[PDB]
Amino acid sequence: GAMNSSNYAELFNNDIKLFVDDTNVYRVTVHKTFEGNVATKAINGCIFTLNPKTGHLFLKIIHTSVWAGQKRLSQLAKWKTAEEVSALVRSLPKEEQPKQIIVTRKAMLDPLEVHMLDFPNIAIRPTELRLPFSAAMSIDKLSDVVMKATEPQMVLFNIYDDWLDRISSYTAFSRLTLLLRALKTNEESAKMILLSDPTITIKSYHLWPSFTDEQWITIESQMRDLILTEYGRKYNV
Amino acid sequence: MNTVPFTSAPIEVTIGIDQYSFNVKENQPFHGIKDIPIGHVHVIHFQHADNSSMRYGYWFDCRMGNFYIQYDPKDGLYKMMEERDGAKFENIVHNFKERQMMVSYPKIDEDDTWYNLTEFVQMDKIRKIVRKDENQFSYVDSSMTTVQENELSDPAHSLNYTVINFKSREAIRPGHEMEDFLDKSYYLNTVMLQGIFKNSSNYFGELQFAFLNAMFFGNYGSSLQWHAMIELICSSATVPKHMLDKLDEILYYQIKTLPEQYSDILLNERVWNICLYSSFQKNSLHNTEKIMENKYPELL
Ligand SMILES: CN(CCO)Cc1cc(N)ccc1Cl
Ligand SMILES: CN(CCO)Cc1cc(N)ccc1Cl
Repeated sequence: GAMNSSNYAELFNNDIKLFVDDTNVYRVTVHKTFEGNVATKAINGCIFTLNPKTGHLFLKIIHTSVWAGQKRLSQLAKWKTAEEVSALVRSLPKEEQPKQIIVTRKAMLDPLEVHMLDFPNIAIRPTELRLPFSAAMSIDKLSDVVMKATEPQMVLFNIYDDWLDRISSYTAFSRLTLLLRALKTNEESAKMILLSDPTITIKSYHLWPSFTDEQWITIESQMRDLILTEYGRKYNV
Repeated sequence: MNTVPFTSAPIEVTIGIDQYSFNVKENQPFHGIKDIPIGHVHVIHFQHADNSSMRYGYWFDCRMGNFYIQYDPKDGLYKMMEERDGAKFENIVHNFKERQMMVSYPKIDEDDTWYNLTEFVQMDKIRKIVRKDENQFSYVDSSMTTVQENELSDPAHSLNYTVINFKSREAIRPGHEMEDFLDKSYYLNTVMLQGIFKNSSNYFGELQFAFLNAMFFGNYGSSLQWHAMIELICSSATVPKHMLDKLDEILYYQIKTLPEQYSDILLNERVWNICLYSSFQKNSLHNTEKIMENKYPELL
């Protein structure tokens, strides 16, 4: 059934699973036309497909050309997501295919189930968690590859960099969700926190800075303060 | 006109014949039902006074044999049987008519209700849904499950309705996943109508039969089947015009006939609201929508 607080640790067991997030697949800017009407312009998107145990991010870039001449794009976007996830699973060797796919929004369940009819043994599951994966486009290097794409394209990032050399996947996922939650609540402040110290750099093959264990504890503390803060600034507490 | 003789009525029972029904007291001198209209299937059904658990009954067509009811005190139910000795059957029927021990099938002349509920229902197709080929009549009861319910346990006592499943490889063509799921015309017209049922009459007959088993026996899997067959049509953008008009008539008489007090259990809010107000055919079921809105506006 649904993934929630009570079965959180299942994410880190040895059964292959993927999170799919479709919130950045169909993206638009809304603008005024010369006649003073409103129109949308699509911009490139991405499917966020994440193995929470290993940190594998299969980032499928959704080029604006896929929307050309299509109607009902928000509904198409869910089916396009499901089509690309199904294609990804089919591309993987049997022993790498997921046993479960957890979708972050319930509207993906039917599109994905229908596209995965060939895989009756892969469980398609919703979740009661409010995961912050929409903020993946606040990671500079992910946003950059998406916006620069001129064609459909799959890119692979370890979203945990080298963290698993030093910490568990449970802890790595908690750090990731904390960073993403912070970037979603206040991107500028979050990014200030991550980058204020010029001596701590981001390796060419990484997404996040090369913090020591001690510096991560400090970073993590600053991100929790931010999230608590914004929560007062928002609710006046 | 035809007759179904009843050996006797040893236990108190409510007897139904089609949409009619009457109360027979324990050992009351009840010997059957006469003046049954030839040309239609019929159903004779029972609810014991002592155990309203298990409504049960028999689908039959009087052209296919001489049938009678006789209580079995070992199995504890009224059983339909065929008498092959036609002389012995006319004789028994004539004696019971002379002694006026039979109730008359009480069809009002103006009234086409039963016809309209059974227009496409054919005993040959019933016998394929209800497998028991040594009898010419078909037993159904409240508890019998469908082949699809058994996939989700005694196969011999099952209702072998046509499996409809919208999230199935049968329903969904590779490469048209979104198209076929949102517009089920392929599944209706090619898979089901051309492929399995062969024509819309056989489709409507199974739909009507599922409704009638739902209503007369509270058979839950029959209700599931009836709603699924409605939904498949309503969820198809391309339906022959004649089928839409006939569907509206079929559903109209079903909704008309349903007991007001059973609407809460036999009517699926989601399917009806979807079919009447969201589906492709939301504007094509004028009679059904009018009677639904005037009779069960709560449901909507
Ligand atoms: C780093 N490698 C890729 C190198 O091309 C492992 C990997 C595989 C998938 N499928 C996704 C992400 C990663 Cl990070
Ligand atoms: C009561 N009748 C007459 C018995 O004398 C039993 C019966 C036997 C056959 N064979 C057919 C119908 C009936 Cl209803």
